[PDB]
Amino acid sequence: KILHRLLQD
Amino acid sequence: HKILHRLLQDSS
Amino acid sequence: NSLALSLTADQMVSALLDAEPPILYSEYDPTRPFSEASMMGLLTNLADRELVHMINWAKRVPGFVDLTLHDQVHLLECAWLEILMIGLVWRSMEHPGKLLFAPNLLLDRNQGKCVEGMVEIFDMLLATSSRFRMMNLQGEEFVCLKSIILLNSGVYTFKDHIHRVLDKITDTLIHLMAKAGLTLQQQHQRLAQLLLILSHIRHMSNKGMEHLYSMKCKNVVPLSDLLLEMLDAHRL
Amino acid sequence: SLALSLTADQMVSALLDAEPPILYSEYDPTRPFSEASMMGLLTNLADRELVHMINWAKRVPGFVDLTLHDQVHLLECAWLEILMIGLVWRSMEHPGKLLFAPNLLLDRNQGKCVEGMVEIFDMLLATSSRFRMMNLQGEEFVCLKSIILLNSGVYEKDHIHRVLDKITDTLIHLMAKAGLTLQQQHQRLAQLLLILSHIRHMSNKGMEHLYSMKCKNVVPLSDLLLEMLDAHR
Ligand SMILES: O=c1oc2cc(O)ccc2c2oc3cc(O)ccc3c12
Ligand SMILES: O=c1oc2cc(O)ccc2c2oc3cc(O)ccc3c12
Repeated sequence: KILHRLLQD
Repeated sequence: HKILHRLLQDSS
Repeated sequence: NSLALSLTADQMVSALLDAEPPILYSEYDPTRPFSEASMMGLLTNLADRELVHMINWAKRVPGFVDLTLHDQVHLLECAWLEILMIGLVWRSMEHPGKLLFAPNLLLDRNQGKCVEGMVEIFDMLLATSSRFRMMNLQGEEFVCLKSIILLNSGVYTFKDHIHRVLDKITDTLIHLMAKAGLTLQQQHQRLAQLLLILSHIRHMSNKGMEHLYSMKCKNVVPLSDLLLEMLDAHRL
Repeated sequence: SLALSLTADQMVSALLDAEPPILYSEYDPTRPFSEASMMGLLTNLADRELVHMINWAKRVPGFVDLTLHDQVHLLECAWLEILMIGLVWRSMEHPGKLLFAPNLLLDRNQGKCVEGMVEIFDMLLATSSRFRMMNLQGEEFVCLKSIILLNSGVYEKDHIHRVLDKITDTLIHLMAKAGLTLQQQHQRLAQLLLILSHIRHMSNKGMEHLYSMKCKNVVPLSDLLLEMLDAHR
């Protein structure tokens, strides 16, 4: 998910 | 008119 | 001026304990398994009967009597399902995997699947119940939290009476925790933990309120006029 | 975890320092308010606020120690709550008005332009009045907002509650420092935390409202917003 990406990056 | 009204006035 | 402000913590506890409603029973029909309609029928029938006892429980909560009829109605309309839920969660505490709706109606999570959208509600309730269990929630604390729900849930949908009485109940909770031997730090930490639970109970109520509305539209369960009016107050 | 070893002063400093900026809206004053345009402004603002929220949450002491799936879960549950308590805080000294953005100040009657919205406005406005009467302090607000983040989806989890206790320790420290007696401290703590119940209620309502507007196709919802909405559906 998009939220996963932002949290990860 | 409301049932809740009756319950509150008549509560025991 | 209200008699509620002059009460001591002990007198506050005693009044609340003495105000507790009875544990009502459900149908003794041992016909298993449940259909969706029969289960919903049991829950709403039980809820209907518990509401009547809730009403005079409320009128025995210190301060509530000093409220106008309209204000009393608003609070009950706003909090009634929360109050049913925290009662359920309390009764279910010593039953780790199950929900004690009534002494003869003890349901597990899997039985929630017999009603659509109910299993998600069962899970939240069970989680709240286990939470209360791990925290070792005491009866005296429970009744404090339940009355708090009554006075707080509708207070912003209307230095005033209700908040002064809420402050009283807070003092009572602290008094209980000190009496139980907790340090000051432990006292306000436990106080915080308990009040945050109320946020979740609020969440569950909103899910349950929506679910009840849908069954009303589904016309599966015949809902009582009292119950319908309580549901109409939340207006979806 | 290095969040458990923070003094209350350090907890406050970290939280204050991590604060996101106050974003502006794409408001065009000349454009007459339609339902679609107003909803567009609100959701577009939310969309840009989410990104700052994500980077804010990572700086909330303890949140970083959580796994990625858990970090996702917490933000999914609490994002509208966090948007709302922010709005309420920004609107404290604007009675009868909600400061969505410095250039987007809306009163009750304008909420009527969007169906079902004014009831949400009323609840927000009342929360703002409550904070105002309580004289909510900045240091308290950031503690509350961080509490929401860690609390809303919590129902490992033991670490989450350790941090939550830490923030309670912080709130109490703030109150003791402002001169409140012990009784006043526990009372104010309760008043503040009971607010979180109503913020939850509002979020539940707004979430349903947002879902209805999507099915109404009135406002184009951002992909991120459309995923944050499927978390509750
Ligand atoms: O969560 C509950 O807790 C209770 C506790 C009681 O003591 C009595 C009834 C209920 C009850 O009836 C429902 C109907 C729905 O459609 C959804 C949820 C519930 C629900
Ligand atoms: O209550 C709110 O508070 C906010 C605070 C912000 O900083 C940004 C956006 C919002 C926002 O967008 C919505 C859309 C709906 O359909 C319903 C309610 C809201 C809502």
